[PDB]
Amino acid sequence: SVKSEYAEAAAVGQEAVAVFNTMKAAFQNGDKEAVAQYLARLASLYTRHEELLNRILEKARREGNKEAVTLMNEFTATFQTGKSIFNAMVAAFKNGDDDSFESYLQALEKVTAKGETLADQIAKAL
Ligand SMILES: Oc1ccc2c(c1)OCO2
Repeated sequence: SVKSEYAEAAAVGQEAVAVFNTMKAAFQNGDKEAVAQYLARLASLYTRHEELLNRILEKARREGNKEAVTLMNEFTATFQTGKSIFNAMVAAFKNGDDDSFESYLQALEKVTAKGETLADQIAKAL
């Protein structure tokens, strides 16, 4: 069902949170080789999450689940903010700009946390 597909999408999201937190520790410790690998892994996870989310929104639309569509439109917009900040973080890493990396890292944490009440709201609406 779309609800089990959203639970699968939620788990992939949690996997990104887990990897993100081990990447943050690695960054703080200066282990740039680990950071590079974690950033690649996070890219894959975010790409996968985004794909699952679009499939869930499209299905909600085909099902005429207006409330779910509203919430998913808001959530996917927030997800794109996160993606843009993530890509800026990756660029800051490439450039060796640790001050920008620190900034972007904090911002991505705030975007992800704020989206969680909505994320929980979607689970109930599908
Ligand atoms: O990759 C993400 C970017 C922004 C988010 C998110 C995941 O869940 C809540 O908001």
